[PDB]
Amino acid sequence: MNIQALLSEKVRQAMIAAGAPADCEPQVRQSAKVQFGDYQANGMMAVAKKLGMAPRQLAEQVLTHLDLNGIASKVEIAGPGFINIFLDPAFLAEHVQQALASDRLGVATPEKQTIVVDYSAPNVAKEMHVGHLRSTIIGDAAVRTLEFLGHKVIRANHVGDWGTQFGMLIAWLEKQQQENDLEGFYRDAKKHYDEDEEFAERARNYVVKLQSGDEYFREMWRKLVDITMTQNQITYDRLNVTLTRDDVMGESLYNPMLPGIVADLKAKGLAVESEGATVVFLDEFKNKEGEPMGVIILYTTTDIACAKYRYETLHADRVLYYIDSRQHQHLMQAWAIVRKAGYVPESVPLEHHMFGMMLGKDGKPFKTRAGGTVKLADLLDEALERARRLVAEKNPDMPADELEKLANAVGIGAVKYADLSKNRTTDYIFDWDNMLAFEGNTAPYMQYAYTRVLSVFRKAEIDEEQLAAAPVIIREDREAQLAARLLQFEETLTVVAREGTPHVMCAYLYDLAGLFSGFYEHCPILSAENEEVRNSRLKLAQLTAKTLKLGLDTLGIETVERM
Amino acid sequence: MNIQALLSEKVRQAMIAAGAPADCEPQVRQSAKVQFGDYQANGMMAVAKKLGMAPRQLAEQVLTHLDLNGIASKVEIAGPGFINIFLDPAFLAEHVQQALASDRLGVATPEKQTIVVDYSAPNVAKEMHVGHLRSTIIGDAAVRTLEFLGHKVIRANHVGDWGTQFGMLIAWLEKQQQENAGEMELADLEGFAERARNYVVKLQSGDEYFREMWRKLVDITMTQNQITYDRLNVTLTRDDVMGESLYNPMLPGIVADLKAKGLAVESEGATVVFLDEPMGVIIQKKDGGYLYTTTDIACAKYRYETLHADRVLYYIDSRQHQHLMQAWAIVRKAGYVPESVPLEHHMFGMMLGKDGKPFKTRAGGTVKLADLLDEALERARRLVAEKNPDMPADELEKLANAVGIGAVKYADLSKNDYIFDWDNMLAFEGNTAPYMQYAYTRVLSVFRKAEIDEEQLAAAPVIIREDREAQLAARLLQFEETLTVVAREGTPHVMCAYLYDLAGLFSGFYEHCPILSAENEEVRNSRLKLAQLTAKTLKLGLDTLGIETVERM
RNA sequence: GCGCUCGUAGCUCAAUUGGAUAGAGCAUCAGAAGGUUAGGGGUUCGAAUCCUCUCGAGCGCGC
RNA sequence: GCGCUCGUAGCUCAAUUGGAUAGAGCAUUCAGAAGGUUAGGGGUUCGAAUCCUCUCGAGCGCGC
Repeated sequence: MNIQALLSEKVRQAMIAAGAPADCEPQVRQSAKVQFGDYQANGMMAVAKKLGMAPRQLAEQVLTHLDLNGIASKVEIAGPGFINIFLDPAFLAEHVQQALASDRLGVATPEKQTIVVDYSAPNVAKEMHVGHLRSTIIGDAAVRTLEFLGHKVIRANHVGDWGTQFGMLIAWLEKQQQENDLEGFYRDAKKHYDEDEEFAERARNYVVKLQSGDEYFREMWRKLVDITMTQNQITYDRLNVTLTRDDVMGESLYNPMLPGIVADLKAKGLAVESEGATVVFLDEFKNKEGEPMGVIILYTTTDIACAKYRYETLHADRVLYYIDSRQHQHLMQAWAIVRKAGYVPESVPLEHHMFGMMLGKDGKPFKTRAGGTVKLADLLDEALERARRLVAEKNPDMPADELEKLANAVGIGAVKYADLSKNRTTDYIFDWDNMLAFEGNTAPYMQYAYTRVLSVFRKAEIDEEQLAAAPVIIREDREAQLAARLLQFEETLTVVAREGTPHVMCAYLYDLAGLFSGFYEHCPILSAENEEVRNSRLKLAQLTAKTLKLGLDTLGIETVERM
Repeated sequence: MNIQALLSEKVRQAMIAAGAPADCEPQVRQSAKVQFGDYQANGMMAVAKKLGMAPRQLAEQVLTHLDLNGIASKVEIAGPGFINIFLDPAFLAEHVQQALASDRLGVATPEKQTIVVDYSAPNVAKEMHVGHLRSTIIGDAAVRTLEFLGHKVIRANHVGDWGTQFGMLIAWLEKQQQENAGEMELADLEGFAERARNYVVKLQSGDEYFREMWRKLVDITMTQNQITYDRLNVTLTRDDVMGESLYNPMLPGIVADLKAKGLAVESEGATVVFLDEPMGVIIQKKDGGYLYTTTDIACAKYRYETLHADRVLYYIDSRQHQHLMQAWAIVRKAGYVPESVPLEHHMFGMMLGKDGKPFKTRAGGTVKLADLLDEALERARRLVAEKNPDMPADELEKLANAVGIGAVKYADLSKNDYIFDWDNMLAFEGNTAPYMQYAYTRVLSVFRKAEIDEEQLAAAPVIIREDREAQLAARLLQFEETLTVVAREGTPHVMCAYLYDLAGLFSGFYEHCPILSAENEEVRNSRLKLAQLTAKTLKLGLDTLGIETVERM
């Protein structure tokens, strides 16, 4: 149920009937304060200028043809001409009911698109670092959200499985095999190819045979790759990320394309051998002219083939990119090249969602106390430990068999539900005291809140198959608030899918919880004057439980049934 | 079924028919080779010397009266005079059959008693170092084994909750300026005078509030230790904590009544008892400084006196063997704890890495037990997600937990100084927890695919006609003997070796002696029944060790 | 030197993309307090949001 | 200086506590083979890795 889009039309299909142009835009948002009802129409003022009249007069000129009967119970004008809509109880207590009768809670299925999500993107022959945790989590949240809506999501893991370093890598592997897993690999082999070593010409030659390709050096490649991706699939499985091995499309598939991509870029008149390198000129920035590359004898030419392959072979209607902030240039530049070359059209967006670096409670890069890179596994280990200590001092002397299970949900959930709360792209603070707490917008609070709600719909007799025969009658203004927000689940979902931002979902869920936690300490679902309301508020509570569950599911957050 | 004890009496009260005296020992053990039958009787020789005559005449001089028909089917003599008993393929089948009918697999419940087990024993204000892992695992294994036998086991966690160290401790907890009152994050000891010091003169007496501030950082330590126990799957609780604090107000009268018996004498400046093994035994320094021995002695008394002990097992370090037998000689030459209640001391050395170097980190620090369990879990994850990758996530933490921590336990449970090596423990080859865990898996498989319902499988014969069947069936029944040795000697390593031997016997019995659809129904169910007992035996056996058992791998 | 992303309560984060009196959670003396949205100027009915400067933080291409 | 625990196949560990030809697992995918003066001498007895004694070497406890 997308009430916004509903009122969006009935106001648009109005307005016109009060003198308005075709390209018309009502601005139907959710009211800030509760003074302004459940929804606002802001589109007046802006329109009330292109015709040069008066906003507070164009206002009720629309209400004359605006018939929100059976929908709203109170429509009034306020301020410089806002149209405030106070939803009618009987309208809410009809879609609150419709959501219950559906396994998708009334959420409608959009036009079945085909989207490609680019997330995680770890490196080869290196233990996965914590600087990739953000990309992996948010990307998976996007995928889950899109998948629930019904689209066809192609998970894309752009693994750095190619580069110069493989000469330094494979040679070490070839040598490290003469003694007998990856922990001091990339680190030790680096100590050779600089100071000090003699047969690095062995390594610098070992790479030039990989581009040519013969199974021997091809095995030493895949062998080195498959081990890294096996270590990482473990990390994913621990992290509850939906990624898989057959979701890997790294810097290998987008490599034999490099010739006939700049050649075709030259065979279309767009490249000049400036400075000594193939370059392609664009025009939308500074006081002279900037310039990307392609060759010289790069991290911009690969993405072009990438963004092309998504469209031409994978039939991507849309393609999301969850990548570090320090890559916005290299993408936008290399994407503007695809916009003025016609590889991928216009109906196919190339979205880029960004984020900064991991920092601690001190503005410095997130590192260990030794002063170095933090392994993601080592982070998850402490997450589970700190969670155990958390659950212990509140629920001690309890079956260990169901503590690790609960500590898993709390700890691993907190690690995820911490990027799913921030939307910035200018670095971020990692603080255990913020994420692992029963207070605030934290996963444990949501997880506890969900158990709380669920308990109410448990201690009562009223079985499952006759409860939904007694209807919902909303008579009080806290039930109306709750029921409204409950129905705004589709809106939030559509915003997440559109903007690629899961923080909205979490903000909603946090906001959704607070309503219940206020609807509870005032409106006794427990026991009231009659059965008519007892069952009604149960269903009203029953919905949020299903809603909180489904919401947390789209984020990839475990939900324990009991705390 | 303790077949050993059976033949041990069926021979002693049969060696009597040879003039052999009362104080007699038939000394019958399990055979060394399969060609020496299932059991040997060794007690001939020494008795033949005792009464002058020749052994291999005294040998069959006994067989004349030895009536073992039914119980045996082939008693013969070899060597200098060994009586070699070969069990009868009907005596075994009868007991293999009845072992199934019990939930204890026939293991008789012995003379019910009250045993106290002293294990683990960590310190407060300190994250549990790895040096206490050995004591914890083995001790718990003993507790589980004894408890299965029906005894009343008292878990005793001798926590170092007392000492001079609480000076720098409490006078640093009062330095709680992070936030308000409360503590969760440890690492206090490595963190940090006359500003303190006098704090301990307040507490050591009968303090009012410093003891209230003492009964909390002990609580905060033993709270995280319970987490580690929970992770390790150890039956220890907080209720089982009986630290040095208990054995401290007892120290006056103990050193006092040790004077009102004429055993201790003031020497050098101290208070010293003399023993027969000489330097004296200091039980109070010149400064009134009590020792470990002074706490070790009050401890042994409290066990018998208030706890009604019949036996007290001490699973602690080997570095304290001197400081323990001495105090245990003082309890026995002063009439505190009697003679019928043993004070056993099971021991183990320091913990080393695969190079004889004391078990340190990669930087040379003392490994924290929590960090060890984390690595065990991780290396288990890699181990499992390789045999069968692309497999879920739940059945990957469920396994890696069992495989990981089980390997950690089933590695101290097979030794008695030692070397920790991930290569030796986390492998499906050899006497390791994974192999045992996978061995249990494969056994249950042959019991799974079958069509015969368990409830009707009961009323079915167990005919035994082949030597491999007899080999297995005999070994199965020897479950009680193994338990009896573990409970007695306090060594869980025997239970492992048996379990490892048993698992290997089934494997040989498997790909050799068909169960999966054979010549006739009379055989199929019989071997399925043989396969059912070993499954239960391996399960029940691994349970006494404290080893998790998954159902599929 | 050019160029990217930014600057919001003491801290960690919001603000439905230009809407009404900038909101939550810790912290500080259930409600309370906490703000010239780094700062000036400008664009219009209306700005934390957009345009131009200054200062400042983080990171990419530069001789 | 006295005293404690020990020394087994190239590594990690067994040997029913005084019993028969000292046994497995790694190492040199399943089968097989090979691997030893039980640190070493002496002694106790029908019989010793086990017990007694000295020597050598490892670890750790109170010395002085």
